[PDB]
Amino acid sequence: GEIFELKAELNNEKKEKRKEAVKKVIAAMTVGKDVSSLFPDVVNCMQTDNLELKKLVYLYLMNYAKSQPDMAIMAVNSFVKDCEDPNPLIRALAVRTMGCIRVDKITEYLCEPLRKCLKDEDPYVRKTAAVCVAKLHDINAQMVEDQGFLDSLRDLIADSNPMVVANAVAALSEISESHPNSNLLDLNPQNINKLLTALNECTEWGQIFILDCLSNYNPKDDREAQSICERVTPRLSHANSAVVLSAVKVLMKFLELLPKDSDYYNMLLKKLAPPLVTLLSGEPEVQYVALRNINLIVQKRPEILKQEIKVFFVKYNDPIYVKLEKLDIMIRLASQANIAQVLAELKEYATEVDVDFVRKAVRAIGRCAIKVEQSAERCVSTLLDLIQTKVNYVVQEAIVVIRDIFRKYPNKYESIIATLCENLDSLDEPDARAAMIWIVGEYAERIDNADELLESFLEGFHDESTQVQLTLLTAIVKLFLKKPSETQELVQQVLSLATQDSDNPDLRDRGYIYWRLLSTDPVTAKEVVLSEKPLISEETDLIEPTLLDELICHIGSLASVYHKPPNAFVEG
Amino acid sequence: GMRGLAVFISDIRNCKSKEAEIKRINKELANIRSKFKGDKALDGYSKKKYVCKLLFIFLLGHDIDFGHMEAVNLLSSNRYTEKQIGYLFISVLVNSNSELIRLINNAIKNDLASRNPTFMGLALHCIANVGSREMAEAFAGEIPKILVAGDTMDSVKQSAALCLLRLYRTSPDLVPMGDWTSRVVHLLNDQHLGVVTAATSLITTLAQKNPEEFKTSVSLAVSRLSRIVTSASTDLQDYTYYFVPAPWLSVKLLRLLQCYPPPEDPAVRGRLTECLETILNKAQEPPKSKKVQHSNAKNAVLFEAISLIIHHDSEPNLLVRACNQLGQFLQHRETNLRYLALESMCTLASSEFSHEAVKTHIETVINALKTERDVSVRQRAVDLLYAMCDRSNAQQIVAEMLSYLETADYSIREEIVLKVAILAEKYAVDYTWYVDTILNLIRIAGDYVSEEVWYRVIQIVINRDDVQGYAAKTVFEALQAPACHENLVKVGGYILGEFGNLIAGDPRSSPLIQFNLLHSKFHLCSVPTRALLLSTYIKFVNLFPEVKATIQDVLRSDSQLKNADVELQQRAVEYLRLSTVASTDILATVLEEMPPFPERESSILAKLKKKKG
Amino acid sequence: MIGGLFIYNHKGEVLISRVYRDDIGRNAVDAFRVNVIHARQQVRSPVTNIARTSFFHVKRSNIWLAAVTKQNVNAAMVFEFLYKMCDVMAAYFGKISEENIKNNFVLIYELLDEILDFGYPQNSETGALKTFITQTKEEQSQITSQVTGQIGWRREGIKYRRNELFLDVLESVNLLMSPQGQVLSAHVSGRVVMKSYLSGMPECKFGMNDKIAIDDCTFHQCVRLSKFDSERSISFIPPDGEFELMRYRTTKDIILPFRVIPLVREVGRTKLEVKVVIKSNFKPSLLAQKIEVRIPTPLNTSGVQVICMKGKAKYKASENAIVWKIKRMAGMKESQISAEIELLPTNDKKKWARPPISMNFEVPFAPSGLKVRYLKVFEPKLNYSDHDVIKWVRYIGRSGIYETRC
Amino acid sequence: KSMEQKLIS
Amino acid sequence: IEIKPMHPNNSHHTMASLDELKVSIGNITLSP
Amino acid sequence: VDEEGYSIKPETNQNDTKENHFYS
Amino acid sequence: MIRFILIQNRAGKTRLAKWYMQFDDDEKQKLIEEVHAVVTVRDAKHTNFVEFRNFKIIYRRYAGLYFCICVDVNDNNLAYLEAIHNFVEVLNEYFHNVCELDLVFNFYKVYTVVDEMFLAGEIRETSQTKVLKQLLMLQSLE
Amino acid sequence: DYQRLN
Repeated sequence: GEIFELKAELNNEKKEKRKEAVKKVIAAMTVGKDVSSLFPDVVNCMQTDNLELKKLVYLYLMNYAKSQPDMAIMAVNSFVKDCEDPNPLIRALAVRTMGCIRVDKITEYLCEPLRKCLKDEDPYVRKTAAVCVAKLHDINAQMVEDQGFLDSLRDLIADSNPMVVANAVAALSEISESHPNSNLLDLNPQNINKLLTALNECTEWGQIFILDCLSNYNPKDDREAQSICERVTPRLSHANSAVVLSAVKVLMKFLELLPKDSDYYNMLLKKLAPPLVTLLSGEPEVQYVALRNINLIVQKRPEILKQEIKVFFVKYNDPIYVKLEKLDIMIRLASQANIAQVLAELKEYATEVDVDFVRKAVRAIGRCAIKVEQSAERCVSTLLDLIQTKVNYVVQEAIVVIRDIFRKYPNKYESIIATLCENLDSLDEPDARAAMIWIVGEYAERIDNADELLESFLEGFHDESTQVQLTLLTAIVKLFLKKPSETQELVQQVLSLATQDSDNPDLRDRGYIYWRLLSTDPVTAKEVVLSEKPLISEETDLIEPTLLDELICHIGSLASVYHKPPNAFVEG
Repeated sequence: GMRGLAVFISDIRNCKSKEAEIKRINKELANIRSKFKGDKALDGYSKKKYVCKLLFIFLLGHDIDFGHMEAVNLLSSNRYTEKQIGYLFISVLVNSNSELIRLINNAIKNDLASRNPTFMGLALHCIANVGSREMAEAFAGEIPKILVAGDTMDSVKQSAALCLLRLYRTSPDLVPMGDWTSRVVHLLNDQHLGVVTAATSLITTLAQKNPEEFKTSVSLAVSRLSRIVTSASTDLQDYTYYFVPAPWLSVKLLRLLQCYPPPEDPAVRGRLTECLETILNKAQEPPKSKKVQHSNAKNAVLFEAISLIIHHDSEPNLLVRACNQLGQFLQHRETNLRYLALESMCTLASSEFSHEAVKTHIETVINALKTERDVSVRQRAVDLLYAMCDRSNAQQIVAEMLSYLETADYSIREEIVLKVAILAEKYAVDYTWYVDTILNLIRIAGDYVSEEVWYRVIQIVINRDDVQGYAAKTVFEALQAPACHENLVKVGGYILGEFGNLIAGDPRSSPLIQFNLLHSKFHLCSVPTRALLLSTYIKFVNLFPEVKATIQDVLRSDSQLKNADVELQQRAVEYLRLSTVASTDILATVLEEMPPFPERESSILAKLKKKKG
Repeated sequence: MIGGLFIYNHKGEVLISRVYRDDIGRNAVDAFRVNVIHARQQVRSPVTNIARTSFFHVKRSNIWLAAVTKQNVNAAMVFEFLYKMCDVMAAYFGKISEENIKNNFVLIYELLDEILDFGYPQNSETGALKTFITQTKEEQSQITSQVTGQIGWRREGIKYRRNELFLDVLESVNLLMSPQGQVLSAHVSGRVVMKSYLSGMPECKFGMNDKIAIDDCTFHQCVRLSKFDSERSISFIPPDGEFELMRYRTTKDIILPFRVIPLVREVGRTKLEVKVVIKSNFKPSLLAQKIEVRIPTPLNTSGVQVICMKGKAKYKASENAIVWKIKRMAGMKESQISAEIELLPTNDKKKWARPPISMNFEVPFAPSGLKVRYLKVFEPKLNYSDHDVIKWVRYIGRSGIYETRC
Repeated sequence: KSMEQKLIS
Repeated sequence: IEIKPMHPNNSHHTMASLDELKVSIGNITLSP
Repeated sequence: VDEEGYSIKPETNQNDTKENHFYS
Repeated sequence: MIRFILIQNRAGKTRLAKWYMQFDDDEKQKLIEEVHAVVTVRDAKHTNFVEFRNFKIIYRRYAGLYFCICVDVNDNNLAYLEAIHNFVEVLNEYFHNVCELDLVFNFYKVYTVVDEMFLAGEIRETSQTKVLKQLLMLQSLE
Repeated sequence: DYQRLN
């Protein structure tokens, strides 16, 4: 193509014309072009005393040399001859880079100087060696002498210089992700009293390493666990998130001191609110991460942001993802006192134009209603106006609320299905076909129509939500037990389909179990299917007790973002 | 030779800024606006040049909000190059309203209907270049009449042939079939081949459904190849492009013969099969051009020719000798010619009289799955392994795709999963294999294990009495993996639900032991997955009344009884009544073996077929 | 930790890409451009998992900057890193856009390798990167010990002819207020942006009205944050050049410089008649400036008509909102705008869904009521002091989000 | 942009 | 697409014949 | 930026010291 | 049938966007931006095709111009590769050893070389003869 | 604009 033009350029006898060749090779590498070929011609430039070039030969080397192990030997004598250079910034670059080359022969020529460099006079080198060990451990994870580089590493923690001990701790936690039997180690009264003390003099980033480190540690007595938090508290500021949250992550773990027990616990609950809020002032990305972390912290300890709730009123030009979190959080904060202004904001919210906002915002009333009895009558009011507006996707989402409201305030709001069925227009959202079918279900005795309604949905069975399917199975045998005279031809069909068609093993088992009950004993059939179900709980669509406590122990992390334990982000 | 253009456009190629074009173009949008409205009127060059600056700015991405009707003037014109810039400005911009839509299409009506080989080349082309509904409706009944071979000049029946396909594609309803049929097949016997290339297309896409009708001139496709190849060296100078005799036209014909089966006339299969062995003998003479443009078009045909050969499926001479032909493009140096020899070898693999040979090209493909490396080149090699697989191939062919799966590109996986699923079950001497592979399919993907695949690993296991006890053990043992995938639990949860008793014996899988371990996943799952487990729970409350102790105390739990999710409660309640209120005979009769699945369509093959297009 | 690091243009074309882990290949750089920059559905977040690969990003001018990682990494730590990086860049080649990216493409890579090792943020500090990244033995041994020390803000010694410093008490006033005139939320978020032109390793201490009483305040790295958590001393050896010493939030007793007062009355089915009124709220000697008043319009907006009694408005369909600009306005004044809007009934009959009235504006006081009570300096080796140190303090208040429901 | 010419040879 | 609403709850006694059920169950046998 | 050991400062406010004060 | 034929100089300016389809402006930029991405990475040892959503692309690069045809799945490969080359080789005569700089100065002149050799979605005229004739005769007299 | 201080 135009790839020889280069090989050419890279040999030209004026060194500056060679340089500006590489510069074009880098550019081509960046945008995909497989300049895999030029390897040796780049490597002929690497034995050079001009750094700003050497540097760009490395940016190249790094990439291709894993897919060129053969030739990549060309480079090794230059590297090792840099790891000995009197300039430490050159040494660190050599070792930094050679660690990034992943081919086992080079791994071996590397151990020689990475020993030297872990012990180097200069700290900027040791900074690098320390890191270069995690890199090494990511291949030849064994390397036995490199079971004896874990030795070298550990000991860097004591090291004077804070940037070494930052990269020491940092490297050494990631190495500690192989934990078969005797691992983590560390974690002693000598260690921690260094770390926490270095938690001042280490950089910004070092701080997030140490905190994300300690969060692993368990203490024993309270005298200890307190005297730790007194040295973590001060993290109140800067990496206007990272460090803060990582200190929240620790502080939140170190809260076994029983509710009232001490003057401390009712103060650390006081300290935690202000700097949590402050993350909402930061840029919209960290705003998000910290909105997602509040939403966990609200469940473990609703004592902290107990009052603060005004802080979550969504603003029109908040970024949608900040709103969506602000909404779901206010609902957790909704109380006997402030459903007043909450309900008020909710109706500001549901006139927005983002559909998945408006929705989450109406769903948010039902969640509110169900949580705060006193509201229900007034909360159910709000849903009329909204329904009366005749905007289809609002209705469709409200029916979904209206159902779950019934289940907590057991029909004293029948009136509303008449109203909202003459605003519907179309019912296309399966989430909400479910809730129609199930209402018609429960109350088939009070709908002269019901046998029409549930017939209508048999027309298109396969190609409905395996929810509108499971939910209709039950809604038609419910009808059947309630009007068996005039129905049988429906359970003829429904049960037929659920038994003799469905590829869904589990809806086939449900389509038998009903067919069996009816067929074997109808007195049991009725006393099972129509058995009196308790009322649903006021909750605010919650997280599972320990699944929470796991996340709480992941508060800076990506886990706290997605709200799913690690094991939905893969092993390397 | 407009200087208004070549000045303005010479400013933009002299530019060295992206916000400097925002100066020079938005000066030329403020320039042309002053022209039409206000001051005198200039026509000829002035309505031609101060519009060609608005078709050239809309291919640099800027707003044509001020200027269109200026150019709806050029349509009802005199000259040839004063309309051309009007029918490349209602071809790149159908206006913003339905305003001009009645003023556009009576400055077309007067131009189609004006007997003219120049001013029909602009006016039928625009209906085939836009393909609008207004542009379609009113000129529906029109187009059939023009095309009839007779009076309208040659290179206009082209512009109607490929406006009645556009319109038949946009508006098929406004094109039902009259008797212009018999004269359109008549076009195949033409002198102007630009018309035949335009009509061989139109005879296809319409009579894709039925060439039995159009058949006649089927045969006479041959005549325009065999007599320009077999005898002389470098034949008639018309289309002798890179020594290949008029290519991009024998593809359109061999591709009209691929609609409905081989020809019934015993002489027309004796003329066709003779001609097929002209193309299998254009590719038994070496490269008489070193540059790639030749073998391309020699094979552009030879492929479409092979594409028919298979579609016929009737000539096991031309089958097992055409696959030995595609089995010399696998090792070839080009990646295109190997790639296509995996795109097309694909098709053969399932025809009785060809397969046995195809099957014996395997290692070449495996060790080309394990080579070229560029997703697509290996991807297509799976599709072939996948086609060639029979009982012989499988175990290797499965473990091979299993290997590909890990490394292979997220963006499909399922693709491969669906295949391995289908193959495993479709060729399993022993079914203890079938289970182990579908479990792998959950270890390796799992996130790509599909819906219907894990349905089918149950359907089949509640059809086979030999595996049940094995499935039970193996599934059980998978689930004490502390980080098992959801779709294991959806399976292993139904599996012990039916066959947990065939493992109850083992002291490390007693019903307490089993239940307790399923509930170790209950809190970590999706509602639906929990809804299943509840059935597996109440089933257990029958299999083993040892544990009806604990399983009730789970069903009563606030957590389950008071759930916000309909089913998750519907069930927990129902299941508890059965647990409490339902005989012992009634509960045992109701939680019976669950009948075998009836043999049926296999809705896996139905989803692979739905992944395409 | 951080796996990859990718910049692109508005077009989804790659500008710089540096991968730090085998975890991550082309596969990813591709699978962002596809799934994020050319994505069909736009409703989304800044973090994005794709096939158990996570994809953090930020945009600036027309640019995308993505981090990638195959881990459960400290999410914050990334975005904050992304930010510090973007600071480094702009503060090396001015303005973060495709021209200045491609033009310093080496300087970037050169920096990307220094600032990030194996995905671990190293030394993001521009005030150190500039001692050995360019736009003797004891001479390197310093340039290193400085980089890795506890200070990394200050090149040692290098000093000014007169010891000087400036303080911008920039503030931004956030408000939500119902169409009645009732303050629902309202807070001030402000920041004290020093400009230390001091000489040597100048120790410093900073006071204000710490008792106006501040709801919470976060610092830069340079403030001795335990000295602050014992006493309330903001002690810090500062960076040289400009740098953001603290941010603070203030909720109570707030000089809300403008009351929007909207008054809409549709006249039947087709005529809509809108009257917004400003009321400035500070010392009348002072004048607020750069005043914008976004007055949003219906979506069935045929009509574009306005008469304003001050400033100069200009309707913008696409924006679907009036934008009305007042050159300057002194404290404790009034001002109107008026409009007449034509309604061609678009869909069925939704009663139009009215956004609020948002306002940008500058005013030259601290709406928080924050005032800088002192700023101590001290260099024990090179003996200078206050009484030969210049000082300076400004006070600027932008809007933030100044929303007023209508 | 720069000078470009020739799609042959 | 048709649509309907709901009566109120009964209070006491007009009961449902089990025979109606058993009759209507007896009749039903299932499809392909 | 440097020039000869000292550092420079961008501005056109110009130098303003004690400004009509004392050291009393 | 063909979804569209593109050309794009290496640098990614659109120098021929033909739409035989009801695409949207957001779905036109995306595939123009996209096509480029898949194509301006691939050397001479990959297949000159490649799937592209539910269709595929045929393409060749002539020094510094990226000609592509997004065709149907079943539409012939080596037959649409030439359809570019034999479309190229008609541009080669009409503009006299064509470049890029012509395809712009003469930007309203290859639409006529297009519409001639392809229309509606399929090929129309494939003689380097009847082509070059209907061009220069349409020109010489107006 | 900037006002001297202590």
